[PDB]
Amino acid sequence: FMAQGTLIRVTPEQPTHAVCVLGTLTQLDICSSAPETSFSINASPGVVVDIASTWPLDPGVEVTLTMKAASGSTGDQKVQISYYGPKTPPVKALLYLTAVEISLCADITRTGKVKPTRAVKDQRTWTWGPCGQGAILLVNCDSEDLQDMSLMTLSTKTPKDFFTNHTLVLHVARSEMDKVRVFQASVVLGPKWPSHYLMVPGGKHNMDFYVEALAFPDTDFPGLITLTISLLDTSNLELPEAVVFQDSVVFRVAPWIMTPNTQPPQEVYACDFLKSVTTLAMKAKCKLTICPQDEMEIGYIQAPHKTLPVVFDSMGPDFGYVTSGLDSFGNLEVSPPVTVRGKEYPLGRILFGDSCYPSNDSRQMHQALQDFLSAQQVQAPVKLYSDWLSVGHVDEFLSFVPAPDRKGFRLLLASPRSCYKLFQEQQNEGHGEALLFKKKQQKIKNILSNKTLREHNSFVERCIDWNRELLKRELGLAESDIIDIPQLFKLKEFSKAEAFFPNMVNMLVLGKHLGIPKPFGPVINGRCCLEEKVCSLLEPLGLQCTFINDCGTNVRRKPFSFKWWNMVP
Ligand SMILES: N[C@H](C(=O)N1CCCC1)C1CCN(c2nccc3c(-c4ncc(Cl)cc4Cl)cccc23)CC1
Ligand SMILES: [Ca+2]
Repeated sequence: FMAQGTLIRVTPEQPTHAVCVLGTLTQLDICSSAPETSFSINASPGVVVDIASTWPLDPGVEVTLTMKAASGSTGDQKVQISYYGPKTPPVKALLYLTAVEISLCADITRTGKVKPTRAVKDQRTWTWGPCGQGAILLVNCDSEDLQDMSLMTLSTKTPKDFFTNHTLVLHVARSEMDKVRVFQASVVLGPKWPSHYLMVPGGKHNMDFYVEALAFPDTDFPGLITLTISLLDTSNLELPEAVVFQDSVVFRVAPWIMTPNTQPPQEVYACDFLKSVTTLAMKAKCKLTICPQDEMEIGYIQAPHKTLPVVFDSMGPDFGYVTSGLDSFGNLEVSPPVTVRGKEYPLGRILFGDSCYPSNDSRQMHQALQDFLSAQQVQAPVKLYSDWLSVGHVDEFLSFVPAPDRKGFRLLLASPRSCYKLFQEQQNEGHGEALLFKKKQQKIKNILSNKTLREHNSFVERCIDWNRELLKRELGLAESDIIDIPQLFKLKEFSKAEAFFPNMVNMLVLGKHLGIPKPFGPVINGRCCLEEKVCSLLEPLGLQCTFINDCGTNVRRKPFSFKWWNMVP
């Protein structure tokens, strides 16, 4: 609550006239310029004097002043210092104080409700987590347009004639200058004005500022912006302006957060089988639009006062937009809230594809995408191995669905051996002539006999196995949280993998209703074994399995109730 101020050096010769800012301790320099033994001090009834009624001239006397109420006029409040001694008659040092109030209120407590600066301890350092301090900013991503902006106010109670000899200046550091825009009740601090002179009148006067952030956190911007108020002494026309008081709030720009398959959906977008999508969406109770691809992704940015969705593209609604094969949002899945060896990741962890080691022929996601994901912190990315895939996307062999038990979810992984065992269970029963089914059909007896297909699917198993162990470690996962979806592959151009039949992990999870790509499996006794196997896997967790066909569609899911600012990266 109690902030630190300047030192006021009084002298027995002339009197001293200082200003003191309500909420700041002020130190008094009695020992300098004093003559010669002991000293008393008596002040005006609105000046609190802590010493640490008679005291000596030892230089170890911390004389500290604080003001009790803002002033009516200049030198409203007086302070007098005695410098008596044993044989010396008391010598007076005068000090005339002028109380003022200068407070920056802004939402530093992250409760939605703007609070004054003297309400935190360290107003100048932004800290994560609950019990933390630091106001939030939303990026622009594009009256009532104040809604997507932060509130910052200045409340000042000063004498009538105060700003004749003082002035207030609002200012932002030049390095943060191009990343913020501050409006007055009109742009004051901007991307080319690092400081602006407030015209404030005497007396009591609250004036309001609106702050938007102009860019997201990144390797050239850790995400902090501090706006600072400075009180300037422009009295003595000869000498320059002397600062007498500075105070500031620190904003952190809200990062972009991504949503996992396990968040409740809100809207489905799409621009034939669109009937079967509308049907799934009807059953899941969720909105759906049509405009007459997965090169975008719909996240959200969140501050106490306003949450809104934002779309990133590598026009549509979603009130906000921002703009090799591995560089696609198909190569970005987001885990559910998890805790690994005690560390909580309550907004998930972002999984993206990559090679295992860099070579000539190895691909990687562009370094500036990886660095931007990482720069948001809140969802500590996790590099995976997917370069073995023709396309390269993580979405090609993993997905998450909601479960009512264990950790509340399951990780689906594609599994060639899961499919082989099913086909072998089928052939062992005399169904090797069951034809599977991008056209040439094959009976399962041929497919299991294909020794080459066996090697591809063994190697592919080793790839997905490698990633399995990665997910286990980086997501603190127990096998009991993993469900292997039978799925075949084939190695095509440049010995990269391709989904043998429709990639069933690449599914639409709309709450508990799954739209799964129809594999066109071998029909055994009027029931496709592959569908039957996947229902058998997912229905115990109470998912509703529906098999479709095959631009695509996207999904906007409800943001986490957990507020990113309470995590501690
Ligand atoms: N200064 C700008 C800013 O903050 N603005 C612009 C005006 C509004 C606010 C930054 C925006 C973010 N921007 C990006 N940096 C990395 C990646 C990006 C991706 C992406 N593309 C593909 C994948 Cl798979 C993953 C990702 Cl995140 C999409 C879209 C933008 C991106 C860096 C410049
Ligand atoms: Ca994805």
